[PDB]
Amino acid sequence: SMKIDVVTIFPEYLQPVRQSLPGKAIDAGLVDVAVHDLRRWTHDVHKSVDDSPYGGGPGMVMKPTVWGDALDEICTSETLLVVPTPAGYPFTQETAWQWSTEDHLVIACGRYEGIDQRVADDAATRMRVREVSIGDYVLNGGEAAALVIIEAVLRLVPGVLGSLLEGPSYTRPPSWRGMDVPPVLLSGDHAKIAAWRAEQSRQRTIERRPDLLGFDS
Amino acid sequence: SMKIDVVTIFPEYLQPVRQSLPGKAIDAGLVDVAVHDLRRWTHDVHKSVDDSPYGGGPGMVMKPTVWGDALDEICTSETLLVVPTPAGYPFTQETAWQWSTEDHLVIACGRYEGIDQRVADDAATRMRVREVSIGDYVLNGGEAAALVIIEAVLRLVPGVLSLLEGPSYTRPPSWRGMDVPPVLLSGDHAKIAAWRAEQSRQRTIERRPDLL
Ligand SMILES: Nc1cc(-c2cccs2)n[nH]1
Ligand SMILES: Nc1cc(-c2cccs2)n[nH]1
Repeated sequence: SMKIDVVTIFPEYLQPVRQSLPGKAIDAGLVDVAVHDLRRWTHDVHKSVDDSPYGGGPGMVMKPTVWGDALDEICTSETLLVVPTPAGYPFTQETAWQWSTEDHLVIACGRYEGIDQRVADDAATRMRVREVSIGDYVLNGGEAAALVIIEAVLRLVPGVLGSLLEGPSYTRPPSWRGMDVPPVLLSGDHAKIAAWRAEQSRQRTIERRPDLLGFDS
Repeated sequence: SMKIDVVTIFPEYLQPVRQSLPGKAIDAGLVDVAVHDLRRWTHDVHKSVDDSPYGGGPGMVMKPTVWGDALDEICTSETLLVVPTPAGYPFTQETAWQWSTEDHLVIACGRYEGIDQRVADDAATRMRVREVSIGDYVLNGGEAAALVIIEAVLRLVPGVLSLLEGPSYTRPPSWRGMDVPPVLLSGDHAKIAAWRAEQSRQRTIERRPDLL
């Protein structure tokens, strides 16, 4: 059993976690996902979670005080605190395997132009903290990244069932709009099919992801 | 104006991003995001969307006859067909910028084992098709990837939504024994810029040496 807490100023945005694979994991009791409104830990009437940056620059920064109070309540020393950010360490399949073994993930979703760095620095004095990027593009907030991380991790947890690129796949009918399934796939020859598939995999990889094979671009 | 159509067997997945669109943008007709249940285009009483893979193996492959009908109805010659797949070309910020000026994106969400490759191959004879990955990890389905692509693209459309950035700070100046770096309070803005550049350099070396 795993616990995932998500902290966000847009809790309704995390509703998709109830769909598809994460939803099935929740229904099967293999994970408990709880979503928390960060504004619950404010004390002013405006419920302000952001302020202008020290040193200048555009936009706003999330205040450390509100985050600190929230994480104080939700986290323990055993918690793995996950903070999505474009400036993070890369989240990869290896990360997903690693986090699939964790008892408690807390995902802190940032908005505006980022979270005051002292939040992560303070948390690291009590627990493990991982600032991570899910890809080289910029989101509007950490919530979509949270959904990506949760799905990539949960599909690996024991009980939710259990390199190179996969090549093309096909199913019935064997001919469609004048396009035929590769004959080898219809031949029933396991060795020849395995060989064709291995080849298609390496060919797609050099075209789409040459970096995976140690080439430029 | 941009139109985005998403096709999925989990249409409820995309409802929060639809609701997040500012009313002013919709009213001005700058953006429209529509979601379609793939099962609308199934042929049988069981509403089948997938079938066993040719050549054997685990899992299921999504049916070309169903996807073919759905894309026939939804796409036009002007469409950029986006197909999230773990085996895709990398989706990056450059991609997001390119797609932000498109008139019509259609995103086909499928299971990770794939859509029959003839769907993309056939579509590519009539429109532009882009098979893309959003990172080096595997999801079970394309819906989360669709959410990421929609967000990254629409925040670059006006009025809708190198080195790493270094740390940011705001009030209070001291918190839990940690002070904001005094240089940021110095009023020496050339020095602040130099300090930030060094912070960015160090952070990039530590977290993303690949970028250097
Ligand atoms: N990889 C990545 C993370 C993010 C964000 C996290 C929080 C706000 S934006 N964008 N792209
Ligand atoms: N980067 C990436 C894409 C995916 C998908 C899985 C299923 C459809 S798209 N996983 N990882």
